[PDB]
Amino acid sequence: VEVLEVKTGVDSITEVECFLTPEMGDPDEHLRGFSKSISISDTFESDSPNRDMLPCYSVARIPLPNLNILMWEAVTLKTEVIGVTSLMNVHSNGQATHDNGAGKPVQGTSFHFFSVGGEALELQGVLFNYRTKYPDGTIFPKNATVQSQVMNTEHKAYLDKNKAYPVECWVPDPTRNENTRYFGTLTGGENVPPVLHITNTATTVLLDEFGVGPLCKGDNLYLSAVDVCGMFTNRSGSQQWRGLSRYFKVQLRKRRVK
Amino acid sequence: VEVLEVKTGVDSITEVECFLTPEMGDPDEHLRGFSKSISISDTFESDSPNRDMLPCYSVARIPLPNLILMWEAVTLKTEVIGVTSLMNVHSNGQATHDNGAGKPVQGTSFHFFSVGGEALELQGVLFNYRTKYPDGTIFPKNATVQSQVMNTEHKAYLDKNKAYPVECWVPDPTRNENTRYFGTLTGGENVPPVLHITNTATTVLLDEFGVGPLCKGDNLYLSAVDVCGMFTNRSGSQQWRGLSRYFKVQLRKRRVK
Amino acid sequence: VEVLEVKTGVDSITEVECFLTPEMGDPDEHLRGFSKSISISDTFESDSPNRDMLPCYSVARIPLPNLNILMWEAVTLKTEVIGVTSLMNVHSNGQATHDNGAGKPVQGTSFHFFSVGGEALELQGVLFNYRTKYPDGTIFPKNATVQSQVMNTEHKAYLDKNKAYPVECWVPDPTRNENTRYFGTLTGGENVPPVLHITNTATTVLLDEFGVGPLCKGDNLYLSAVDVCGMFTNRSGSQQWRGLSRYFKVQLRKRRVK
Amino acid sequence: VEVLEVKTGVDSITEVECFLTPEMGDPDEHLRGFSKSISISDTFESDSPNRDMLPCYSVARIPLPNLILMWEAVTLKTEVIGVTSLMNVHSNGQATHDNGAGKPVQGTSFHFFSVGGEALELQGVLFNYRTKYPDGTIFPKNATVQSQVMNTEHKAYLDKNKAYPVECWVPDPTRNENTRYFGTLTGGENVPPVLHITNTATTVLLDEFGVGPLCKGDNLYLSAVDVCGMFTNRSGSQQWRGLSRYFKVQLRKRRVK
Amino acid sequence: EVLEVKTGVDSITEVECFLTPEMGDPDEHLRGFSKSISISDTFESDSPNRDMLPCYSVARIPLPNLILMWEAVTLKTEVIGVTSLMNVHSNGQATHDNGAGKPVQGTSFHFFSVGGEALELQGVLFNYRTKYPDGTIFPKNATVQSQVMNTEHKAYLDKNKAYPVECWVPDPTRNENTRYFGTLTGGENVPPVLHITNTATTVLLDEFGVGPLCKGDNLYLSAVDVCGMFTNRSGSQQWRGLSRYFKVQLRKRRVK
Ligand SMILES: CC(=O)N[C@H]1[C@H](O[C@@H]2[C@H](O[C@]3(C(=O)O)C[C@H](O)[C@@H](NC(C)=O)[C@H]([C@H](O)[C@H](O)CO)O3)[C@@H](O)[C@H](O[C@H]3[C@H](O)[C@@H](O)[C@H](O)O[C@@H]3CO)O[C@@H]2CO)O[C@H](CO)[C@H](O)[C@@H]1O[C@@H]1O[C@H](CO)[C@H](O)[C@H](O)[C@H]1O
Ligand SMILES: CC(=O)N[C@H]1[C@H](O[C@@H]2[C@H](O[C@]3(C(=O)O)C[C@H](O)[C@@H](NC(C)=O)[C@H]([C@H](O)[C@H](O)CO)O3)[C@@H](O)[C@H](O[C@H]3[C@H](O)[C@@H](O)[C@H](O)O[C@@H]3CO)O[C@@H]2CO)O[C@H](CO)[C@H](O)[C@@H]1O[C@@H]1O[C@H](CO)[C@H](O)[C@H](O)[C@H]1O
Ligand SMILES: CC(=O)N[C@H]1[C@H](O[C@@H]2[C@H](O[C@]3(C(=O)O)C[C@H](O)[C@@H](NC(C)=O)[C@H]([C@H](O)[C@H](O)CO)O3)[C@@H](O)[C@H](O)O[C@@H]2CO)O[C@H](CO)[C@H](O)[C@@H]1O[C@@H]1O[C@H](CO)[C@H](O)[C@H](O)[C@H]1O
Ligand SMILES: [K+]
Ligand SMILES: [K+]
Ligand SMILES: [K+]
Ligand SMILES: [K+]
Ligand SMILES: [K+]
Repeated sequence: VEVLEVKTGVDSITEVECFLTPEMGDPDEHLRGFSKSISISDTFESDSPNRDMLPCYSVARIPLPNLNILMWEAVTLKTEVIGVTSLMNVHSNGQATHDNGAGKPVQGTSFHFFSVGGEALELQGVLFNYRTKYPDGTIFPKNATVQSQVMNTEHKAYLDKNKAYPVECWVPDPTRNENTRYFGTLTGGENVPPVLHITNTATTVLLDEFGVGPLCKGDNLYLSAVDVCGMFTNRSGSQQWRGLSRYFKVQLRKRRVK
Repeated sequence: VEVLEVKTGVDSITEVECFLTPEMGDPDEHLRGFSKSISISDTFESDSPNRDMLPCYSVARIPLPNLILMWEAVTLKTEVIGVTSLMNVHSNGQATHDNGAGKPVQGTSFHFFSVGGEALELQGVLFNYRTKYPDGTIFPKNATVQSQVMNTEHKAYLDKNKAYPVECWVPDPTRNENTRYFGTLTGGENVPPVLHITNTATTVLLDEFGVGPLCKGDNLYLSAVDVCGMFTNRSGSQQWRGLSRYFKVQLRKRRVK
Repeated sequence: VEVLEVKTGVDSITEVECFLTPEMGDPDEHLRGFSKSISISDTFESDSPNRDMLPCYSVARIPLPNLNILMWEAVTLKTEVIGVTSLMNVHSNGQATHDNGAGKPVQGTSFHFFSVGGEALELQGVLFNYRTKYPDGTIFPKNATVQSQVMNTEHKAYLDKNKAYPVECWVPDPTRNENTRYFGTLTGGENVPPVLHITNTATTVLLDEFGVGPLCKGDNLYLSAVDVCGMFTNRSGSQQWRGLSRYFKVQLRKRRVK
Repeated sequence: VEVLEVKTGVDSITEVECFLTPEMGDPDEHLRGFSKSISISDTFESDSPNRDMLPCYSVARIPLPNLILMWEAVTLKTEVIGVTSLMNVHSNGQATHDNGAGKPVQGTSFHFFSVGGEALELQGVLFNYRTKYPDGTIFPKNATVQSQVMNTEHKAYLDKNKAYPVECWVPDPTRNENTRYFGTLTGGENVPPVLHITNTATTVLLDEFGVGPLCKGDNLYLSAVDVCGMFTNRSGSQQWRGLSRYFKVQLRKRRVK
Repeated sequence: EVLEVKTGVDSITEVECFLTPEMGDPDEHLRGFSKSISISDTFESDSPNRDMLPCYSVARIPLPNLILMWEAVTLKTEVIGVTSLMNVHSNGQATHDNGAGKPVQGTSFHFFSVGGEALELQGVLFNYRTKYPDGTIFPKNATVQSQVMNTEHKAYLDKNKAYPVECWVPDPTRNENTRYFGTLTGGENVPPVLHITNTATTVLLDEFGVGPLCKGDNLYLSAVDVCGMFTNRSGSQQWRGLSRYFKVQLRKRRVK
């Protein structure tokens, strides 16, 4: 692709607006947005998480107005986590901080991640423990070895399916993803406080150092997200991941290529 | 609205200055600014908070000089009023340890403010969809399990005080094009309040095209939540504590077609 | 006051340099810089703090070279807390963190505040608890009602006296103070660590958005400050506010007005 | 070297892309990326760590297209690879409390990376000069009590993998003119890892005169440490956990005399 | 009167060095550490031993002999040996059963200054009845006002292992010919956060474009880097400090 000039005129821009729901595990029909309570294996080698205990990456492929050579170029993004105030419910069967106290709020390990691309997000597999048995119905690094704990280049995949790719197994592949922009923060530790900002006044520019944004192959925009906000502690002490949805607004323009 | 030129001249600007009081629940005649002590339900399905235990969004609709021209909100100065009150650690609080001072207000906070030319638009999200919200509050109706992540049926306008519980509602990011909003949720039982005050900081309300909120019907809409944390009494029971918020907004007349 | 031009020439500038001592309560002749140990009332209605338990705002009214219409205009400020390293004394009958350990350092709730104006700082009263009986010798919000716990516009005052205005009752009135610049941070929580920066290389500009600094009425510059650094914990577990002095260096120039 | 002009033309730029794996100790065939469990000596003077308990600096020498012209390193993109693996809180860790999830990796971290046109230069500093460092490591020799603060005899090059323990060595600030290095030590047993990833951030490697590292013998030297914290097992024993680091470096041809 | 800067190959020079910490050095094996910290039985009987008190470090660096004066223009600085704080195996106190040792942490003071004369100090005492030990230089004739501000307590940082950190700060009412920077982070569990890089420069010029001017052709460097406290197995605690690197660039300036 030689990238040429931007088209102008009223017809030359379009806008995508949507939300991606979190996929935390959904252990029963009342617990959308939550994982199954977390249990711990008896040995390192016997690590064997249930499917409904593993948060996954979310993805949406959004069709754009048909063009044909012109391509849609993603230029700007507004994004935010939806429902941050729900985490103020400290009265719904949680564990009291101390005698007569309110319930403990959602807190601890979080991963907040989003990406915008002109093709599927490309993933690299990395395992905390290569002998972890990942459950049926997930897509996980295959033929794991001890090198998979640091870097095994065999573990390549595309984020091309929902409720499938566990967060703990996969990261954006920094050796690829030239046609995607991705942003993520892992904040680890059992007592980490959620710090969630909302505003409709902040815009991220998606242009690279040459002034070119993601170019949407086949007229599809790919949006991906994870928002594991922390863990909810129930009265018994058992803990569940809690996630929230993410809003995306992307502005695109037509770009000629050869 | 096609937005055209700004009017100039001595008559062409105006200023709104006010404060919004917090609405934390007010459980009795001595406890303005506090919620009821928080109690925990023994199951998810039996979650059933009392009205006076739920902080709500504050809102004021401010009439502007009668005026096609519209008032355009350009700048905002804002701050939380009474930050130093949180230094009262001698008033029936739980000692930090034997012979120690009382615990200050701390833990989960939500600080939020918006300025718009129409009512703030809200989207409902529920921690627990089976929570029974109390009479006298306006809350997401026909909740389902999807309401725990995103149910698009839950749309509302922040059009009334002491009504919209903070925990149920957020600004709808899919709308609000004629409002500017800003908020931070800081969660965790031991989070320290960090409250800055100064009269030297201004927030510009103009969008990327140089246009601020345009006030429909000559009304400016101001909204706020300032849940500062929880106060722990000697018994250990805990109450939300909130504070008032100052707003100063400058506006100018804008022609539209 | 229409503000007109700045005077130039060697005679046209002046400098104020000084320090404000903290007023933490001073419970006896050995405890300048400390409050009385803090006690807790059994009920809200019986809250009744002793004077020497209440830190107060510090203020100085500094006379300037006499002018008369010209007025001194405050243009820049350098400021810092004096004696930050004294908080490293962890050997002076404090409470040991653990068996054989050093003493707990000053920590917990802090308020750091300073203002420069051409008249007395204007205050608004806000009470944690409206039924608090404030002690003789202090100046506190009068005719308190339950609305005083959020905003009662009857509680207006000027910071016009030392050892008088308790920190916990009063804040700068944001509805006034047009001829003052003020800056403050409240950091609450029993374990918050003091973070105190010192340098002689930082300058704050005091000019407003029109290029005009505070104009000194009657040729007086008003400086105000609070630096409650935290609490010192004694071996017994009793706690006392600890404060430190604040340095001010202000540069001024002569300004004509009509 | 007098540095002269940059060569232009299609042939005049090149790109290096790779990853450096961490060297945390690798106590057995299943534990790449981990150290041996940490033990505490009975006395200060008997401090005597095993080799597989000591994380080491990673280094790669990368050959460049054979070229007086030299390759000049101009920009760097870098990130830690596999940050989300630290969400595994179910793999025989120590529960935070009764029925709770396992404690995540946390505590003391060192995140460090450098790009140079020759080996990173090191200075030795010891916590405890009487520490007996183990065979198979390269450590400061002829240690004295001054080695606890600054002993200028302890100079070395990062010229070998699994050799130079992190706790003994730092970049020598008195040298390294032809290298750019960046590091952060965050100490304390409960420190939370804060790991950012993005493909949109670039670090410029040019010094104040507009000159990047010049690659002697057509080799680029990359170095890294990413000790993320400690994993706590169910027994309470603790092991350092590290992750790999991505590097992408852009270079251009520079004439020198 | 400050006049023009000299140019030419001969007109610039560079100082590079390190200042070692002075934490107390309680014996011949414990350079970089203080004595274990003890707590007095009463407030009035506070009485620290010398080897328990960290002190300011200072170096006076001679410059090429030169009216012209050397003007300090830029500074690169960093703490040397940050990684040594990863030693969690050296008879420390275990965080929990079978755990590693607790790392250095808690109260820290990180401070550095560059000047054309000795750093000027002001004395402030936590407790005016503290008896400071022989061999230190401390505020004399202390009164209760010394707990907040007693202007009698002026000194120059003109000697090593002498001026205790807890007694003295840079005097903000003087030091016009010095640039100083410091951060106190207090609290028993504060985590050390130490950044290293060779890519960061601090400009030393004031608002008029003039850096410190070196009187008698001497450059004065000062530092404190109390990183926290090391906890031994017994629970006893000792300050731990590290050295600090300085690289200062200077140019010749004419004055009248
Ligand atoms: C609890 C214990 O015995 N620890 C010693 C350890 O023993 C090994 C296994 O324990 C763990 C552990 O808790 O340390 C189990 C963890 O799941 C492993 N974690 C990971 C991520 O792999 C760790 C890890 O492999 C090592 O710590 C790496 O150094 O080991 C223990 O369960 C196992 O017990 C066997 C038993 O030996 C066998 O005869 C019996 O039939 O079955 C049991 C269960 O399979 O034995 C393992 C050793 O083969 O071994 C290390 C030495 O490698 C230590 O001796 C460790 O004790 C700690 O040692 C530290 C210094 O290394 C320090 O002194 C701590 O204070 C000690 O607790
Ligand atoms: C446990 C004890 O006795 N502590 C007192 C100490 O004794 C010295 C040795 O103790 C340690 C310690 O304090 O834990 C051991 C550490 O590994 C050392 N750490 C380092 C980095 O060197 C520290 C350190 O050197 C000092 O704290 C420096 O101030 O010391 C102790 O093991 C040793 O025991 C000897 C014993 O004396 C001898 O009769 C017997 O034959 O053999 C034993 C094993 O060798 O003795 C050491 C003293 O020579 O000494 C210090 C001061 O010198 C204190 O007395 C310390 O008690 C603390 O004192 C503090 C004030 O100084 C404060 O009051 C605390 O409350 C006390 O616990
Ligand atoms: C232990 C005791 O009786 N405390 C009284 C106090 O008595 C003081 C002396 O106690 C101390 C202390 O509180 O621990 C000793 C300490 O080193 C001093 N520290 C400093 C830096 O000066 C403090 C300090 O002077 C005061 O707290 C200032 O208010 O005092 C004691 O050792 C001596 O025998 O007697 C002294 C009295 O002359 O007096 C206080 C009133 O001034 C209190 O009555 C205190 O009692 C405690 O008060 C706490 C809060 O007020 C708390 O509620 C405890 O329950 C209560 O025992
Ligand atoms: K690539
Ligand atoms: K929209
Ligand atoms: K006003
Ligand atoms: K050098
Ligand atoms: K001065």
